[PDB]
Amino acid sequence: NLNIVLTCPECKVYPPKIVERFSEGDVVCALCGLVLSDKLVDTRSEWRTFEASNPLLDGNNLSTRIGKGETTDMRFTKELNKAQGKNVMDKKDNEVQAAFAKITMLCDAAELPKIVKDCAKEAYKLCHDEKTLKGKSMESIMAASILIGCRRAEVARTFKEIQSLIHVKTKEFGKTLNIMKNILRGK
Amino acid sequence: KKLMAQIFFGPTYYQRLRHMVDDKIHARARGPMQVLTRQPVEGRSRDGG
Amino acid sequence: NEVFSRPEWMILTCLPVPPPPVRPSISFNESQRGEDDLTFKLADILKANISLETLE
Ligand SMILES: [Zn+2]
Repeated sequence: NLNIVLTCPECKVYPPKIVERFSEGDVVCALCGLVLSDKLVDTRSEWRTFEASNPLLDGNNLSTRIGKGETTDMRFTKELNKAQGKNVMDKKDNEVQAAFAKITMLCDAAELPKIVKDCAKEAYKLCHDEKTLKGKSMESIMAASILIGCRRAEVARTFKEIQSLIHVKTKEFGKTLNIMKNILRGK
Repeated sequence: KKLMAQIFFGPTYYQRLRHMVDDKIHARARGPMQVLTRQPVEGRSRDGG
Repeated sequence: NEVFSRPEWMILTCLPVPPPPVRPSISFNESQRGEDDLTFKLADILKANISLETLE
């Protein structure tokens, strides 16, 4: 069983903040005024662009994509770009990826905001799974991720106008407006 | 008392360059170490070695 | 040496996995992962290894 603690030991209080210090470190209690380890872990010093990754759906890896001017890829580029293009057929690779790439195309075109524009696309990936009367049409639940995506600020909507844009503003929009109300009340 | 050698005296334009001592007096005595190496950190803004 | 080095071992059959201290984590924000590079390639090794066992 994982128990992790910094209790002073000498005068257990159970328990109090011990300081993070500024230079010395080690979190000496303002009570027994002793030590605990040496710290030595700077969290401020995260991996910058100069390795860090902020994944929202599963876990990102990447493959190939060679372009370093050392030795020309030519023959080998097509050797590996074909070989990685064969692998994205093994276990239902398409679906989430297709959804998120088509998602960034429909929003960028209407210039939807990234901070909350991307937020609704996470909601779609939660809505594409779970099986609650979706009567899924792809376009339908996309108008939910077009509404919550515009919820950042009224960037493009005026959500009704973006509804009046393109296709399917009626009964199929109704199925979707309901799905969002059910997802919001879902703890 | 007078000075036995007369001196070269007069105005001359001087610039005040940046990099002032107070902006450079780093001194550490054991502190925050890196995660990967457990070796002291770099830069004086992080209180490094 | 026959004991410490056989030629049959220049070829990798079984690959050792380096622990978390070689390849640390923690990020910049504090609500997401923030992983290491080695881990990425180890995941790439695994996918490439799994899809192979799949076909055979
Ligand atoms: Zn104490």
